[PDB]
Order: sequence, then C-alpha cells, then structure tokens
Amino acid sequence: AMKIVKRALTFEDVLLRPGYSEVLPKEVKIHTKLTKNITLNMPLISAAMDTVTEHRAAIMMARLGGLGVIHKNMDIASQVREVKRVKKSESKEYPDANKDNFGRLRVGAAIGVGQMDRVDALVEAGVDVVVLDSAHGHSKGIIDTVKAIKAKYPNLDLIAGNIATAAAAKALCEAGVDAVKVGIGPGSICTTRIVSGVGVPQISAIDECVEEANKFGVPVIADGGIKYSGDIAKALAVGASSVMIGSLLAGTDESPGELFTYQGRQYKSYRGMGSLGAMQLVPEGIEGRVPYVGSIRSVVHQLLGGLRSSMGYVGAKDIEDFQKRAEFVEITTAGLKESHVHDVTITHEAPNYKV
Amino acid sequence: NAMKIVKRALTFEDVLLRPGYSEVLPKEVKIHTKLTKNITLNMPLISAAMDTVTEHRAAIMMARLGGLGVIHKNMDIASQVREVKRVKKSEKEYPDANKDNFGRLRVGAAIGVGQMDRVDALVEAGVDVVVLDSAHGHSKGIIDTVKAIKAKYPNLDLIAGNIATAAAAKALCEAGVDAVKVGIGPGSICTTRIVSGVGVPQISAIDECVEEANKFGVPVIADGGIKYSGDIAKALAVGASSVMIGSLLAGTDESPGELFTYQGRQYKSYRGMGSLGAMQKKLVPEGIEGRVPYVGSIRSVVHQLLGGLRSSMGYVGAKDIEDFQKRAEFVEITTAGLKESHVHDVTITHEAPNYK
Amino acid sequence: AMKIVKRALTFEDVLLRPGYSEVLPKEVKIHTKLTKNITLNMPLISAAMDTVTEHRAAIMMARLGGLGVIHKNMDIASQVREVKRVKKSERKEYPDANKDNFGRLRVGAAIGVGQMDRVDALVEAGVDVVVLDSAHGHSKGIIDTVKAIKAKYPNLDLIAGNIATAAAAKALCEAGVDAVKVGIGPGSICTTRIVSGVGVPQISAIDECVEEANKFGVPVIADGGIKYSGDIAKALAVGASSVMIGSLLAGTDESPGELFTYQGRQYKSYRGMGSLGAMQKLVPEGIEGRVPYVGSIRSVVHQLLGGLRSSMGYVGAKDIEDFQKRAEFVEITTAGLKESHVHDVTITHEAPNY
Amino acid sequence: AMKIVKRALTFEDVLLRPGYSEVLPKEVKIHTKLTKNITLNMPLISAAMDTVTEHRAAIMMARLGGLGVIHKNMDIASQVREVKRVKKSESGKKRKEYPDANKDNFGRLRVGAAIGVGQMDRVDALVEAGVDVVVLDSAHGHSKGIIDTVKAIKAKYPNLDLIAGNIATAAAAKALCEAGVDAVKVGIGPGSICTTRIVSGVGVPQISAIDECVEEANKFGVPVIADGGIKYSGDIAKALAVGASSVMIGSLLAGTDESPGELFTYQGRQYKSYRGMGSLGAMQLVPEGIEGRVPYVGSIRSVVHQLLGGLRSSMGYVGAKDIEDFQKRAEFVEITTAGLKESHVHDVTITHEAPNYKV
Ligand SMILES: C=C(C)c1cccc(C(C)(C)NC(=O)Nc2ccc(Cl)c(N[C@H]3O[C@H](CO)[C@@H](O)[C@H]3O)c2)c1
Ligand SMILES: C=C(C)c1cccc(C(C)(C)NC(=O)Nc2ccc(Cl)c(N[C@H]3O[C@H](CO)[C@@H](O)[C@H]3O)c2)c1
Ligand SMILES: C=C(C)c1cccc(C(C)(C)NC(=O)Nc2ccc(Cl)c(N[C@H]3O[C@H](CO)[C@@H](O)[C@H]3O)c2)c1
Ligand SMILES: C=C(C)c1cccc(C(C)(C)NC(=O)Nc2ccc(Cl)c(N[C@H]3O[C@H](CO)[C@@H](O)[C@H]3O)c2)c1
Ligand SMILES: O=c1[nH]cnc2c1ncn2[C@@H]1O[C@H](COP(=O)(O)O)[C@@H](O)[C@H]1O
Ligand SMILES: O=c1[nH]cnc2c1ncn2[C@@H]1O[C@H](COP(=O)(O)O)[C@@H](O)[C@H]1O
Ligand SMILES: O=c1[nH]cnc2c1ncn2[C@@H]1O[C@H](COP(=O)(O)O)[C@@H](O)[C@H]1O
Ligand SMILES: O=c1[nH]cnc2c1ncn2[C@@H]1O[C@H](COP(=O)(O)O)[C@@H](O)[C@H]1O
Ligand SMILES: [K+]
Ligand SMILES: [K+]
Ligand SMILES: [K+]
Ligand SMILES: [K+]
Repeated sequence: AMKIVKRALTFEDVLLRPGYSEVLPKEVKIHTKLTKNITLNMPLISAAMDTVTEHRAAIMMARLGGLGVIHKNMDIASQVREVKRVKKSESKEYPDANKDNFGRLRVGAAIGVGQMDRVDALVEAGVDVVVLDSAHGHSKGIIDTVKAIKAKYPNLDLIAGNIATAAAAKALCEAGVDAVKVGIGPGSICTTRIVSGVGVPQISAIDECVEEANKFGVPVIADGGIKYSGDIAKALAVGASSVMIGSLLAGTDESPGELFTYQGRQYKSYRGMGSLGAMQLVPEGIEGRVPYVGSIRSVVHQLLGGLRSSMGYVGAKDIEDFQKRAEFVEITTAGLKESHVHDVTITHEAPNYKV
Repeated sequence: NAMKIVKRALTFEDVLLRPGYSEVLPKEVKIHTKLTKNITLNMPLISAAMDTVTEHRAAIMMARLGGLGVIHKNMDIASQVREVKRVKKSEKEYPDANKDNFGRLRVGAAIGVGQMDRVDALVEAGVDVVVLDSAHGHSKGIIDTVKAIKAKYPNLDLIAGNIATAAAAKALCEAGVDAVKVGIGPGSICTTRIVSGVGVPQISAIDECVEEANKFGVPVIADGGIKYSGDIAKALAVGASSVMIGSLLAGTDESPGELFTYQGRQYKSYRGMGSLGAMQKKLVPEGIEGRVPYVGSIRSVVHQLLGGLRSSMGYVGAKDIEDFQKRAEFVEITTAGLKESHVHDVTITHEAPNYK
Repeated sequence: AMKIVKRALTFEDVLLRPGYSEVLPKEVKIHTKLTKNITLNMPLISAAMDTVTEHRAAIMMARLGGLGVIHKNMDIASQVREVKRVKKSERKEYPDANKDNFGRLRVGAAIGVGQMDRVDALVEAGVDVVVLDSAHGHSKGIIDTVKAIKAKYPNLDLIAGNIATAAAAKALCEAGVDAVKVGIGPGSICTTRIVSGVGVPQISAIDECVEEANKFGVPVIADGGIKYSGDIAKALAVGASSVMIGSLLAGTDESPGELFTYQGRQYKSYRGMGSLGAMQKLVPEGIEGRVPYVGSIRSVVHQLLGGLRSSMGYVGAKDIEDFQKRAEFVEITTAGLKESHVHDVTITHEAPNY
Repeated sequence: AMKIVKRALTFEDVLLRPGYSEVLPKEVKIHTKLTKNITLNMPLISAAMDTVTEHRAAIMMARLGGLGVIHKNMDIASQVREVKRVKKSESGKKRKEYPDANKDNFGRLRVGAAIGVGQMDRVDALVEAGVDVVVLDSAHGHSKGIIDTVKAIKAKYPNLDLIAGNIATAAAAKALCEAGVDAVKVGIGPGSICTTRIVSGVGVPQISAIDECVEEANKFGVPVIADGGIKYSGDIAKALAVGASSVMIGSLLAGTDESPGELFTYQGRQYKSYRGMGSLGAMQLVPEGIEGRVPYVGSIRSVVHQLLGGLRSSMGYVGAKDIEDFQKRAEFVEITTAGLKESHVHDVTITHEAPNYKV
C-alpha cells in the first residue's frame, strides 16, 4: 500500500488563539535573525525575482529594516552593478535601516549551483549574504556548492533552498548553511505541484524544518504563499525567523517592472522565475500581472502592522516569545469563509484587505 | 507536528441540530432569557454597538420588541448621554417591551479601556448596562477597567469582550464582569482573522467559553457571524444566553445613516468599527466599509429571526431556552452536506423574508 | 462540552463500490415495498406537492409501476375528485402498472395532523394509502393522529413523516405506521436548515432510520434531495425501500401547472409547500422557484430507472434486496466529487440524464 | 449501518514529498512495462476512443515510445485496416528522427486494438493483422462476461497479450489476474467525460483505486494501467508513483492534429469533438458519458513532450533514477482544499498561457 506520511496543512487551515496580553502592538519588538550571524530589524525579505527585486527595491527593504535579494536572471556584471548601487545609497527618515559595519545598507544576492565566478564577484562587491536558490535544494549539486562556498568564504553568510522536509534541513545544516529557505509549491506564480505533483503545504513545511533546523541553531526562511499579513504572523508563530515575499511587493513603485494600463487600471507584470518568459522548455511558473499598489513603504507598513496586532492578541513581547506562546486551531472551509469578509459588498478600499 | 494545535474548531455551518420528540408548538415556546446576571430580556437579540447599527432610534425598537440595543462609542460623551436619554424617555402594541424597575426602556452603551469619565456620565444618565467592548478582552487593560468600574459602581451591570477561550472567560469572570461577549473575528465585516491570523470559529468559541462562564454563573453573549435565523438557534443551543447581531439589522429603517441607490435597488452603509472610515473621526484596520440591502423595518426583521428560533425549538421539542440547551444534540456535516441544506438546483423566483 | 452525536454524510459524500456481477442491467428486478402491505413495481414516488403531483401525474406514476401522492393544498372534495380520477383511469402499453385487487391504478393522498374528516372522505373514495406529513413527524400531534387513524381504519395503510432519527423511527413504528418518510431538510426547495438550523444529511438519516424500522419490518421512504439517478441508487443501497422525488418531476407535462418562458427558455413553477406562496406574520421554510421544462414524465422516469438498473449491474444484484445486502461504499472528498462529475470539458450536447 | 469500506482519495488529494536527489530530470529513464511481456519506452497510452485514437494517432504514440489503442466503434474490416496502417508505417530516416520508437521484433510500430465482450470474430481478424496487444474494455470488467471472454481468448491464443478493464477493486484485480490477463486497466468513474458516478452512484476515486489494485495485481506479477482522470502532467507522476506502470489519457490528446475528426470554430476559437464512448452520439438508451469539445492544442508530439517533461521533473524531485526507483522512494502527503488552492496559481491574473497549465 502507498506511503502517506502526514496530513499537511497550509496557512488557511489554521488560526492563532488569543492569549492573555499585557503588551500593546506598538510596544512589541520584531527584531529577528536572518541567518546564524545576520539579524534584521523587521522579518521581511523581498523575493529574488526579476519582477520584484533589483537595486531600488533592495534599498527600501534595508531602509525599513529587512532585506532584498537581487535576482540572478542577469549576467555577473549586472548583479555586481545592482549590488554596488545598494551599497552606495545610505539612509532620520529611516530609523530602523539594516546596515553593515561601515553604515551601508545590507543587500543579498542570488546564485545558482556551480556558479563560483558569480560568488567571487558578489563577494568583492560587498554582498552581505548569498542566497543559493534552486527548484530543489535537497540535491547533490546544491550540497556540493554549499560546501565549496563555505570552503572558499568561511565568513560569508549563505542561504540555501528551497526545501520542504526535515531530511532536507538536516542535510543542508550539516553542509554548513547559515539559513534554510522553505517552500516547494506555495508561491502565487508557481505551478510545480501541478506540473510535477511535488510540494508540501507551507504551514506543515515550516513546522517540519524549524524542528530540524533548530537542532543546528539555523534560522528558517518561510518562502512563498503569503497572501495577507496574517499569513506572515502564522509563519513566524510556527517558528520561522523571517518571511520571503514576492507577489505582494511586485505591484509597487520600487519593483523593476514598468507600469502599464490595461482596461482602466494600472498593473505591473509579475512572473515566476521558472516560467517561459523568465527563461529567455518545461516551465514550472506562469507569467502574470498584479495591480499597482503604490509605495513599498506603505505595503510594508500594513504587513508589519498586522504582525504587531497578532503579537498583541497572542500576548508576546518579541518574536521568540510569540513562538513560545503560540497555540493554533485547525478550521474547516466554512471557518475560512467566516474568517474572511462575508455577506457584505465591500465599497471602499481597505489598505490591508483585498480579495 | 511540533506546533501546538489545540483542537479542530467548528463554526455555524459545520453543524446542524438533530430534531427531537416534541410536545410543544413554536407559538407556545418561551424565548425569554438573561442578558446578564441581573438583567433579563424577553427575547434574546442585541443590536451591535456600531455606528451603522445602533443609536437611539434602533435601541428603542429593540427594547420595545423584548431585546436591547447598545449605543456605540464613536461619539463624544455629551452625544452618547443624549442618545441614552432618548431611549429612557421614550416609555398593548409593544407588550413584550423590556423595561426597568421604573418602566423605562432598558438600554446599553459601549465603552473602551480607561474611559472612566464616560462611565460616570452614562451611569448618571441612567444606562442599564455598560458594554466594555474591545478587540481583545483578555488583556490587562480590560481586566483593570473591569475591576475599577465594579469598585466604583458595584450595582452597575458590566459586559466585557470580546473573548474566545476558556482562559479568557475565566479571567473576566474573576475580575467580576456580569456577562462576557464571545467573538474574535466572526463578524461579517471583520478582517481580524485575515489581517492578524488570530481567531476561533464561533461555535467552538461559544461552547468553550460557556462551559467556563457557567462555573461562575455568568451568561455568554454570542457576537457576530450570524447570517440566518438558524445560526441564532445554533448559537443559543450551544449555551449562549443571547446573540448580538450587526449586518442583519444595518439595512433597516431604524439604523443610523440614510438609504442610497445603486443600480436600481436601495442600500445602507455598513462598516466595521475597525475600518478606516469608522476610525477616522498610520492606521492598520481590521474591518471594511461595505453596504447591505435595504430590508425595511427592524420589526419585520426581528419577527422572522425569532420566528425561525421558535421553529427550531419546536423541532428540538423544548418549552424554553434553558430546556433547548439540555435537549439539543448536534450533527457535524461536510461541505457537500451544506450545499444540500441551502436551496439547490432551483432558481428562486420571489424573495423570501427569511432567506436571501 | 456540547453534544455532537456523529458526523453525517449526504449523497455527495459516498460512492458505491463495484462488485462481481453475473447479471446484466436489462435483467435485474426493481420491484419493492411501499408499505407493509402495498408493493411497487419500481421504487419511485412522485412528491406530494402542489407543483408536482395531481391526478395527471399520479396516473402516469402508477402506469409505470410507481405511485403519486395527491397534495393536501386543496379542499377535501377537490382531493376526493383527484383520487377518484386516478382510480377510474384503468395492457401492452403499460405492462408494469401498479394496480389494486380490483385492477384500478394505485394512488396515495396526503393529509395533515388532526385531519380525520379528510381521511374518511379519502377512504370512501378508494385511496390505497394515506400519507400523513408534517415538518416534524416526531411529535405528539403526529403520533396521536397515527394512533387515531390506525384505530378507525386498521386495514388502511398509513405513511408518516418526515423524520430523521432512529428514535423517531421507533416512535412511528410503535404507533403502528406501515412506512416512515425520512427527510428533514434535504429538499431542493427547503430552507429548514437555514431558518431553524435543524437537519440530518440524507444518507446518514436513511441509514439511522432504516436500521431501526427493519426491527418492525417497516419500509423506509427516502424523501427529498435526489438530484441525479445515482442518488436513487445510493438511497436504496443504504436501505430505503423507495424514494420520493419533487424537482426532477416538476418540469414535466403531467406536473400540474402551465409552462412559461423566461429569456427564450421554457420553465415550470416549482415551490416548497412551506413557502409563502403555497400557504397563501408567517415564517416560511421554503422558497418559490422554477425548474426547466423537461417534457414527459415517462422520459424522465425511464432515465432514472435506467441509472438504477445500471447501478445494480455494477454491484451485481438481481433485486433491491440483494442490492442492499451486497452494497459497499467509499467516502469521497470534495475534490473526489469534482472528478466524479464532468470536468475540463465543455458539454456541447446536453445529455438526457445529466 | 451501511458498509463504508474506506475514505478514498483522488489526485488533488495528495502530493509527493521531495527527497534527496542525485539525478537530473534529463538523465532519469522512463521506460516501463505495459503487460507481463510488452515494454514501453515512455509510460503513456492514448485512449481507445473514436475521438482520440485511430491509425494516425496510434502511429505518433508508438514513435514517441508509447502505444495507441484503436477504438472498437467501427466494423471489423475498418479496425483491421487501421491496425495495418500502423504496422505498415515502418518495415525495418525515421529511425534517427524517432529514436525511442516502440517496435516489435520485426521493427514495426506497436499497436493495440479494443474489443468488446464476446467478440471473438473481431479478435481473430485482429490477431492475423499483427496486433501486439488486445485490450478487452468494458464499463464493468469485474463481471462473468469479461472473465469468460478472457478465458476464451487466452485459450485460443495462448501467446497473445491481453489487457482487461475496467476495474477498481482488489477483488476485481485478483479475479482478472487469475483468469490469466497480462495487465489490468484501473478506472471506474475518473474519466473527464464520464458520468458513471452521477448516473449510477458507482465509482472509486482514482488514486485509491490504483493503490488497491496495484497491491493485489503485483502478487500475480501483472501491471496496472491507470486509465482516466489525468488533467495535468503531475497526475501522470502521482499515478505512477502510487504503483501504476503506465497511464491512459483521453482528454489531453483529443484536441490534436493526429486526433480523429476535424477542426471547427466556435466563437473565434478552434476545438475538436471529444465524447465518451458511452454517450448518445457514440452509441451507433441510458448514457454514461457526454459529448464535448476540447481546445485545439497542436501536435501530439508537443503535448507528449510537456507531459513527459513534467514527469521527469517529478522524478528529479524524488531522486529516482528509473520508474521502479520512483515507486520504492515515493512518499506522499494528504492535503486539504485550501492546500490545493495554494498548489495552483492564485492571486495573480495569468496573462501569458503556459504550455502545461490551462486553468
Ligand atoms: C522555483 C522554481 C520551481 C523554478 C525556478 C527556476 C527555474 C525552474 C525550472 C522551471 C527550470 N524548473 C526546474 O529547474 N526544476 C527542477 C526540478 C527537479 C530538479 Cl532535481 C531540478 N534540479 C536541481 O538539481 C540540481 C542539483 O543537483 C540543481 O541545479 C537543480 O537543477 C530542477 C523552476
Ligand atoms: C472589533 C475590532 C476588531 C476593532 C474595533 C475597533 C478598532 C479596532 C482596531 C482596528 C483599532 N484594532 C485593534 O485595536 N486591535 C488590537 C489588537 C490587539 C490588541 Cl492587544 C489591541 N489592544 C487592546 O489593548 C486594550 C486592552 O489592553 C484594548 O483597548 C485594545 O486596544 C488592539 C478593532
Ligand atoms: C416540509 C416542511 C418543512 C413544511 C411544509 C409546510 C409548512 C411548513 C412550515 C413552514 C409551516 N413549518 C413548520 O410547520 N414547522 C414546524 C417546525 C417545528 C415543529 Cl415542532 C412544527 N410543528 C409540527 O407539529 C405538528 C404535529 O405534531 C404539525 O402540525 C407541525 O405543526 C412545525 C414546513
Ligand atoms: C466506459 C463506460 C462507462 C461505457 C462505455 C460504453 C458504453 C457504456 C454504456 C453507456 C452502454 N453503459 C454500460 O454499458 N453500462 C453498464 C453498467 C453496468 C454493467 Cl454490469 C454493464 N455491463 C458490463 O458487463 C458485461 C460483462 O460481459 C459487459 O458486456 C458490459 O455490458 C454495463 C459505458
Ligand atoms: O517560477 C517559479 N516556479 C515556482 N516557484 C517560484 C518560481 N519563481 C519564484 N518562485 C518562488 O515563489 C516565491 C514567491 O511566492 P509569492 O510571494 O507567494 O508569489 C519566491 O520567493 C520563490 O521562492
Ligand atoms: O471592524 C471591526 N473589526 C472586527 N470586528 C468588528 C468590527 N466592527 C464590529 N465588529 C464586530 O462584529 C460584530 C457584528 O457582526 P455581524 O453580525 O456579522 O455583522 C459586532 O458585534 C462586533 O463585535
Ligand atoms: O416547503 C417546504 N419546506 C421544506 N421541505 C419541503 C417543502 N415542500 C416540500 N418539501 C419536501 O421536499 C421534498 C421534495 O424535495 P426534492 O425531491 O429535493 O425537490 C418533498 O417530498 C417534501 O418532503
Ligand atoms: O462514455 C464513457 N463513460 C465513462 N468512461 C469513459 C467513456 N468513454 C471513455 N471512458 C473512459 O475514460 C477515459 C478517458 O479519461 P480522460 O483521460 O480523463 O478523458 C478512457 O480511457 C476510458 O477508459
Ligand atoms: K470575518
Ligand atoms: K435544502
Ligand atoms: K467523471
Ligand atoms: K502555487
């Protein structure tokens, strides 16, 4: 008989229970670790996609206290030129900016397997973290590349992904990564589970990996499938240390894509890295568009705002406390229906709730 | 799993009441109940304390029909006092009117954390019950406000919420509330569960809190998420002593606001007190601004709601509410079993007062 | 600390498992029992509603081997008039006709609680079976009416409902019914579960009652919520001796009423008996609606029985009794129901039984 | 209580867990067994449907490593002439163009043909024509008629490979294997155009079906053909991972150049007819299928290419070097409705249409 290992939950299967609280939303700390050695002032990372992060968006992210990861769908020269543009910028309008020993904004940069020349370049341009991202991080090529980079650059922080199992986490942490990115399938533009049948719902994914990663003191980045600030709060409460976000940031002033107008409204194009457009045979992503939403800064303000309200409901003074206090319930579909807005036509724009 | 999953929580659509042997007719069942340890209603419905649901005009009908309205707090003390008095000075056409020892209509009024000056005035205006409402009742701010008010006015009935766990019900009771409001996120216009990830489906919430509050002899008000008369019946069957309703009352004559037209039909604004527009009188809302259909008079709406409650009780075979809770037994259903429970496979021609 | 008795399934939650078959669908027997003393040659009863059954439809149902029930939304004499027309209607064309000992077609008639004078007039008129219906058959009003009727007319077969629990099934059988009707809230036009919060999904409710009423040898009629022919078969495989149908027959020629056109398509009016229009400070438990016009009753019934026979063929059963002994089910997920319907394919030509 | 045997899962109910992988999608081998004795170089069979497979369609599938099955909705001389067109296509240029072609010992493309119950005179004419495998298909394979026909064919033609379906239970698999079949076709209800679960209430969800028959048919060393319900390449992968040895597909191949029938335009878009064999139009009366249309999707070669590409990717995710390793390594999770909505595309309007994702 076939081997079913578990019944796996995603964000919409669970809610956080309220607990006794002596703290206010504005008082809670959202400091967090990005890797074993790098912290963040806010727990959000903009995704390493050509429709999301480039030098401009990586600057806002650091200024607001998180990070952006320059994508790798460009030649070595260009990624160096984008990284240098983040290191040359600077931030009182930005009190929580995420800077380095020289007071320069932190930035990350993506690489593929066996791309040493690119790591060589990014390291000398001053990259703070290298994000080795694959469609399948639990692979011999990725482990080999991890050990080879930690040999050459022992002081360079390295993030590797994407994985979705305790086994994958143990293997990477043993190869010496400084954080693991978790997510096979969750992303809004991802078709992997449909074209290949592979994937693990993200809440169960994060839960499986944090349990293994913690044995190594290795932070877990929850990558993909965030649709609302609440999904962030669920991701952090299960034990992830930071969240990587793409779709919610691509419709902003700061993302690389150009603005255009279709049938009255303004959009930006958003596409998967594994889609046909971005690979120019058998794609695993789609090409789409998202509505224009304004500045990154305002989108980010609402997401963190919801994280803060969540921590106040749970009663947590900081992220680590959040994770000790968190208790969940599993809901049914009808419970999801009641969690959303029901039986009323929305008539004004809500800044943190659309459908 | 290394994450703490406490239970699997059900809401109104996951369950149905099993019919029982019945010796009673729906017209002969008694629907009186308790709002609080010392205030009784003749029927178990309360108006939400919302600036699109309850004001003096709506609060009067609710009292006249046997229930109670809670005047909302989105106004200055002077105005809210004035709203409270219009109801008290209102005073065979309404034979189930819910009155006080002097024979004035009963009325409620909402308050927030540490608004002690607001309470001083509302007591002097003769309010019967002060509703200490907050997004998160299970907090030091609310506990301390409870103990403070119960120290200053030991005979003023206090309601506090909203909660959704036994631990919370326990805290408020020992702080001395006379009734708890249960409901974190079921509201039609609520986005709490989405914007913050916090919530408990309402049926598991009620059930959990009633069990705890009963130990203290404290009634439970089921707040929000009620879509049809049947939910009012489910909610009471689980242990709630009364139900508070928003969107089903916002489209009426007696709610504040004015009617407006959109593509041939008439509507009324309806919005969360956590919405941008309501709060503006930078913000991270937990509500939305919407409209609902104009549905005529509150009286028509309360008639149908209580009508289906009386129908339910007849099916269960219960003479009064407290018997309805002892006899009631539930069936949990699947999603497809609800497709069958609504109307299905047939196009509706004429509208039904009780069903849209 | 609330009382959740079980998890209740409806038709869409189950499927029949195939079995070894030595039988072909043309050659399986679909006779059954309506009551303790009245048999049917096919297991279908047309519903007792003012938009479904009247004499024109009851005559057809009996000619094809089933039975119609004349609805109670009319004065006594007018109901007497309808039953008499069915009775006096009276071999190669309709070989499977369901007749009484006098060669006349069989007919039922619906009555309400406490309506003894109507019963007398119907017994006088030759009604084979009286169907005493209520929103809540498990009440003192209905039990006392059963006891009274059975006392005055012992040899008159009586049906009572609707009910949805074992305990209710026991009470009706002890009061002397000759059948029970199961169905609280599965009806296509029924809003009971929304208005009162009261119901039991049909497959679980049939299961619970059938077990109980077999102890007395009382057939169970499965009432309401039949959408397709496969639900006919699921209803009987679980234990029901017959099934009652409303929506699938309201859009026929014999259904009482006249057709009307809305947006270039033809329709029949179809309404619940607890709707505002069937009654006229009232609190309805049904809606007023319309169903597409689907032609003759004979064409609809032929497909319905044709899916029952085929189902028997899959399970491998010579008759309904064998069908119930062999039937095994699987429970499916909402996803498994999408796959069991047509998916991914626009349907160009509409099917007769889909 | 009514006898409820289990809770049965369909494809959308499960996902494969990735494992440690040392293989690349392009290096994994996808060869598989069709019957106890006939091999395939790819695991896809085109369905025995009068709008899916005929000689043109059968040829292209053999060229790519798979197999076609010529439908039986035609007279015997018609079916024999179409079986021959495949066998003639190559005798012994197009061997370097289709290097993975599925050939017999004579070098001709392999071909299947469908028969109904008690059609021995059809079988005779098909065997003389050079058919490689005869598939005895029925709405209900677990029946006396199918099993006696299986006995009669294997007695008259001992060395002729025979597939028999459709079944959905271990008991049925046990019966057919014991009657001496060489493969079983699993599938009651899952087909895109089928209405058997709706009209007759009968059927088993396809993942559980495959799982129940594989466990039994393996005891006899007999392969399972997972037949119907495939809407995406990932379904092929799941069906194989559960233990099926090959997959039969109708809907995804009916809108192709090779498919029988002709193109037509309806509101400025091009479609092909695609109907269930139990539909009213297909039976020249209580149907068990409907008559539909499918978007035109160009050549069978490009369709097959994406489908196999998805499978290879799935294999790379699991780390498996061949289909046997895929099955010994595979582990699943069960998912909820919200997990399936997460697994698809969500919140983004698909502007460009992907060659392997259409909703
Ligand atoms: C986020 C997604 C899905 C995405 C992003 C960009 C592109 C892609 C595309 C659409 C190209 N798909 C994959 O590339 N699919 C894939 C599937 C299974 C495996 Cl095993 C592998 N190979 C892994 O094994 C090697 C180590 O040995 C690694 O280099 C890596 O290639 C790849 C997908
Ligand atoms: C009905 C809802 C949801 C609503 C209505 C109007 C406005 C609101 C707003 C949108 C303002 N949201 C909250 O206020 N969210 C909130 C979340 C967590 C916490 Cl812990 C707190 N703080 C609590 O602390 C004090 C006691 O300690 C209480 O006053 C309360 O402030 C507030 C929401
Ligand atoms: C098919 C349905 C649902 C329907 C059809 C037409 C009309 C109705 C109406 C809308 C009238 N609803 C009921 O009548 N609801 C009801 C609910 C609970 C109880 Cl307890 C009772 N009382 C029963 O007790 C007496 C026998 O004991 C009966 O006369 C009856 O009155 C009635 C409903
Ligand atoms: C793929 C489907 C569903 C299909 C394809 C073409 C046509 C059909 C039709 C629409 C004609 N329906 C059936 O034929 N329904 C059926 C149902 C139950 C049983 Cl038991 C049987 N009998 C089977 O057992 C005998 C053993 O020898 C066989 O001859 C065979 O007749 C048939 C359906
Ligand atoms: O095309 C691809 N296929 C599958 N996943 C992708 C692809 N491109 C990016 N991703 C992942 O999807 C994430 C974005 O998910 P989203 O924020 O939910 O839209 C990124 O952080 C990547 O990890
Ligand atoms: O905007 C807000 N955010 C969340 N909940 C709210 C907000 N405003 C009102 N509520 C709650 O929603 C209830 C109304 O629910 P309704 O009956 O579904 O419309 C009120 O009784 C309040 O407890
Ligand atoms: O007005 C009503 N309210 C609730 N149930 C009804 C009403 N009228 C008829 N019914 C039931 O619904 C059944 C028909 O349902 P259908 O076969 O699904 O259309 C009838 O046989 C009655 O048992
Ligand atoms: O008319 C029919 N009724 C039920 N199943 C059918 C019918 N015609 C073909 N099938 C089956 O459905 C399969 C096609 O499924 P598809 O791949 O989802 O379109 C074929 O392989 C047959 O086994
Ligand atoms: K809500
Ligand atoms: K219904
Ligand atoms: K189907
Ligand atoms: K996805």
